[PDB]
Amino acid sequence: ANLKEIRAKVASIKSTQKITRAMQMVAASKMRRAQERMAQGRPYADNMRRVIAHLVQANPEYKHRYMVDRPVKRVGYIIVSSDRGLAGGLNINLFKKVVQHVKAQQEQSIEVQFALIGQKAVSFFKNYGGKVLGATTQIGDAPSLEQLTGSVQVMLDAFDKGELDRIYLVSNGFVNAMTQKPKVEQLVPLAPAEEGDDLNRTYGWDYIYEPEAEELLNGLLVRYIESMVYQGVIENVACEQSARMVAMKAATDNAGQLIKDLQLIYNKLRQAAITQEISEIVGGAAAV
Amino acid sequence: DLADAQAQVKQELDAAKAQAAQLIEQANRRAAQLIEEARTQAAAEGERIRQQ
Amino acid sequence: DLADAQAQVKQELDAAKAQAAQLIEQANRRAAQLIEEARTQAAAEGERIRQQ
Amino acid sequence: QTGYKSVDTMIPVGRGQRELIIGDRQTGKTAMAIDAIIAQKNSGIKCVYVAIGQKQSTIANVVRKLEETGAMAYTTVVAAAAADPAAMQYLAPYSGCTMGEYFRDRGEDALIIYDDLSKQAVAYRQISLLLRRPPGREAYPGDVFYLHSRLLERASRVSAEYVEKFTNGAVTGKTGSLTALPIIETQAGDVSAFVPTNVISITDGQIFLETSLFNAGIRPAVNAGISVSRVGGSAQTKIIKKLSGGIRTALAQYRELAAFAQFASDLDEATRKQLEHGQRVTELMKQKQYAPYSIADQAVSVYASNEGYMADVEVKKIVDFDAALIAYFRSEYAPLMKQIDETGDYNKDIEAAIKAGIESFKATQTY
Amino acid sequence: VNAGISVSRVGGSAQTKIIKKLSGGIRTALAQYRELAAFAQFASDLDEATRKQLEHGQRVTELMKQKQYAPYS
Amino acid sequence: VNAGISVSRVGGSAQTKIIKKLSGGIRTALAQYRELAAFAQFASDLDEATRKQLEHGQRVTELMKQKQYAPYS
Amino acid sequence: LDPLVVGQEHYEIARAVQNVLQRYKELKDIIAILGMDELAEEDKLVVYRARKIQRFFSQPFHVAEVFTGAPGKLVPLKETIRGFKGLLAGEYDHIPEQAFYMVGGIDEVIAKAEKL
Amino acid sequence: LDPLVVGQEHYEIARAVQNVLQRYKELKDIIAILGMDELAEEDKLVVYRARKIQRFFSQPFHVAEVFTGAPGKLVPLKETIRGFKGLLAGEYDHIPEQAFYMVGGIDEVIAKAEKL
Ligand SMILES: Nc1ncnc2c1ncn2[C@@H]1O[C@H](COP(=O)(O)OP(=O)(O)OP(=O)(O)O)[C@@H](O)[C@H]1O
Ligand SMILES: [Mg+2]
Repeated sequence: ANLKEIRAKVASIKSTQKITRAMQMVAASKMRRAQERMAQGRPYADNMRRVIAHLVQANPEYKHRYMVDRPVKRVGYIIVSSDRGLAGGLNINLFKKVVQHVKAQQEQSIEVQFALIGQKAVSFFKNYGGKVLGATTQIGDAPSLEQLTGSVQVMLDAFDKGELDRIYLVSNGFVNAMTQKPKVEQLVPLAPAEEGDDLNRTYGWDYIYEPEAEELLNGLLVRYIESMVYQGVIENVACEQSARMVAMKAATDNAGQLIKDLQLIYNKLRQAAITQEISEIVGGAAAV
Repeated sequence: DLADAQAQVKQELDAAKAQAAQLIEQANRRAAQLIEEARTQAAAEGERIRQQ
Repeated sequence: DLADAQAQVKQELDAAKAQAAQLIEQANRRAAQLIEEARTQAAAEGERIRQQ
Repeated sequence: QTGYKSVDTMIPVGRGQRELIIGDRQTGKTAMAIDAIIAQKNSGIKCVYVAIGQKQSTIANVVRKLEETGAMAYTTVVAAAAADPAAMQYLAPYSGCTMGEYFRDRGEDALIIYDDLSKQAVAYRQISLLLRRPPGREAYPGDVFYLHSRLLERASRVSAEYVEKFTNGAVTGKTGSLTALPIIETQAGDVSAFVPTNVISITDGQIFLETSLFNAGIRPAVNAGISVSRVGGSAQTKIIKKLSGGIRTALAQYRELAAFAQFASDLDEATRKQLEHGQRVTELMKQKQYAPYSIADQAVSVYASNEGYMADVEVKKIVDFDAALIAYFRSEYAPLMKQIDETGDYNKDIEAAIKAGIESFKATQTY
Repeated sequence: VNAGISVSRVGGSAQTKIIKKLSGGIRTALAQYRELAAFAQFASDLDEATRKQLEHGQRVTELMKQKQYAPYS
Repeated sequence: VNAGISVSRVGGSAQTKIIKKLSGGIRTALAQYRELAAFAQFASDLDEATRKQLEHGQRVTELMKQKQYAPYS
Repeated sequence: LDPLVVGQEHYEIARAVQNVLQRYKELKDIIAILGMDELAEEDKLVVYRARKIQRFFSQPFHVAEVFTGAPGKLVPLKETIRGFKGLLAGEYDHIPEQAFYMVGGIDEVIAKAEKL
Repeated sequence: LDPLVVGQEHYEIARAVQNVLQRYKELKDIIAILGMDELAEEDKLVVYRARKIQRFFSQPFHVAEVFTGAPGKLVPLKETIRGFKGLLAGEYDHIPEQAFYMVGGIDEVIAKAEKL
């Protein structure tokens, strides 16, 4: 029954099994790289949080529009995804979470608008419908902050007109080296970020503001939000790498099982062919 | 631009006309096969009478 | 241009109605042709049965 | 003409060729043979159908179906049923071939369909084994190849000189022919067995019918990847010969990359368009049973597919589109349809008329 | 020559002293190159250690090619 | 004991009424559980019905175990 | 099984069921090496519908109640056709697939789903 | 195909052509999935030269005399060696691939390319 075809198929499967092991090897290394890249963005955000907190606490005259909770009529979503598949069920779970959240927001009679990052999200929510405001594609592994200013700028501009009231960030969280969890967190209505700091330990000195404090506060807030978005994208990149590693290991195991099944089938067919050949030879010999 | 809107609204008239045309064609095409089988069975019963 | 608009609106509606007349008149005529053709087919088939 | 949009465009059959129909059980071989017999209503070529090793109820049903369509007025049925002795099942194809050859040697055309040559081979194996002749592979006698060869080699086309000599000057002008459609059945698509390997070597082509394609809805289940016809383009009318290139290349492209069919989301635009067109052309090849197409219908459908007039209709609705288009042409454009059917020409006038009809259909019909 | 499955049961005792001494590097280089030959296609995120092994293995593999009728003493 | 392929064509007529009416489609329960667990090895959703079936199939499987020369009643 | 004997509707339902089962049989190989999440949404929907169809062909016979215990059922043809038409139309996409197992007509499926 | 019997340039040209063709055949799945844009700067030249080589193997048959024009070519081996050495080296890399189709020596392909 053309046993050489089965032998070739088994060889090709065993070759693909080697192919996937190396892809797992590489995905682990990039997960390490993105994991240590997540750490380098911490001091910038820490310093900005400290400065903003001190400025807002020392000058409580006015409240900025990003720090006050106004009634909600429309919300927004910044959805980050990967550009290519073969990474577990990362995007599917994230999209299920955001869809459920949107359905929950629908009963409140508040409609939604989107800003998509990554090819998978673009396709999924172009087929889903909805009210898209911007799209971005081919982010890469180490995005430059310039590539991300478009979506956040569009969302913030829509917020400044009163069109939007909340803007949620939808991404994945890096729990450990093997597990990822979806997340839906608001960012524009800045939740007080440890504002209890520097009230008991605050000193009796203020800065010397070269511009008026209002403009300085606005400039600080915009950059702080952009940095939050960037370091939320980097963590999603790391989660994608971990998911791809896990998926490649699972594929290697499944190929290893396929080999063990095809070997049994091949052996059975080989014995059957030998028996048939011998039977025919003996019959032809006895008939002469 | 609302004149352009009336152009839109007439388009729907064409679509309705086309669907009505197809409905007529189908509902009266089916009668043809009705007639076909009626003549077949009439011939068949005549066949039993003539074979008797 | 406002005066031009209503004239174009009417010149679209009348053309739409003309399309309505033409295609709806074509459809049922085709249906009648199909009915006659099916009747001829049945006429051919029954006499074949009888000759057999 | 067989009447199938796939066979007549991709595996053509000429007069005098010997085309094999091979495939697993219950895939539509007998249906294809009977449709080929039915489609010959107006070509004026006599048919002969030989049934070997079939229960008499199936033979009676086939005869009744041929009588209902009026195709029995020019057909002869030779029946060697399953209860008949092995000698009759061994001799039936030859006695059918003689009745066929009567017409070949006198200027007229004939078409003979051997049903289940596998059962003739089985009957001859039973006869040979009981006579104590030595067996070969699979217990068949050594000379099964010579059994099938001297049967299939008689189907041919003879020149006017031969027929003039045979009739002593009565039929001077014309030339004879005889076409064969042997049918083989394979076990689990194993075409490396003895009898199918012998038969494939002799015939001028084959038409593979697949079970997996049959269940999936593609009926007939003709497999275009491995079906060939060595006569090729010379056995087609001018218009279908000119038009079949687009169908052939579309199926070739859709078949090269069928391994990625489920991954259309992750691909570039060119290959996605190739898939979009290949799926549509594959959907076009579906056809009902007992209803054959004249060459004009095939020409119109294939031309409408070639020039991208099907590119804007969803895949689930292509069959209805095609049927409505053919009916629309049958109604509006009878003279053009008869012009194409009668001759088969293909000029600028014909192409312009076809394109105008297709455009008017898309504009004003709404299938 | 498929070095993976080829075998000589006589082994070391069938070699001159110099070649017997020097064959170990060739054997281990072929082994290491054959173990991780899959990485040769990526050649992008290869760490420093495995890239050196690939570089040595490909070079040894290229070394073993030879023409006809030109034997080496 | 492979609950998938094992039957007793005599059926429930060969046991006392207690065991006859207690043991229902236990065998078919495990037969479906095997296939469900094999199909849902990688299921990331695990709706409550499948989760209940998989959490019951393991209970039933681990239930039927005993040692050499340990006859029950 | 041809339109001229059993009617158009029954023939179409049978062919659609066979097509769905065939496509699921073809997809069964990809979902083993790769995951279920590599497929498009239509293919996942087809997989779910095909599993439901496979379950729905099960039935308790009148003579098999000795082996299992559940009483037998006798399903008329109209109920089968109506159930499969709905199942192909997607009306029952919200019913878990365990409710299509060892039941009679389509009403028992809904009753069992509600009981769950 | 042995350098002793056919010389050294013949053998080297044949080996280079075979290597180019069997690398382009491997690039097929990558070209189909990604496209031609994301390949390296190397392996694009390979695609273009392999397509040109595949075209240049075409030949008009003298005995046909129909649809061809009775074009008996019977190119000397030296002409083919010169042509393929030039094509592999890259002197003809700027010519459209449609010129290399259905002609004989390189003079004819040059004339056809210049005419268009
Ligand atoms: N184009 C078609 N459309 C619908 N049904 C078809 C079509 N072609 C074939 N069939 C159906 O395929 C069914 C089974 O195939 P068929 O009747 O031709 O038997 P077969 O191929 O000769 O096999 P066997 O030799 O084992 O009897 C037939 O009942 C027929 O109605
Ligand atoms: Mg048959």
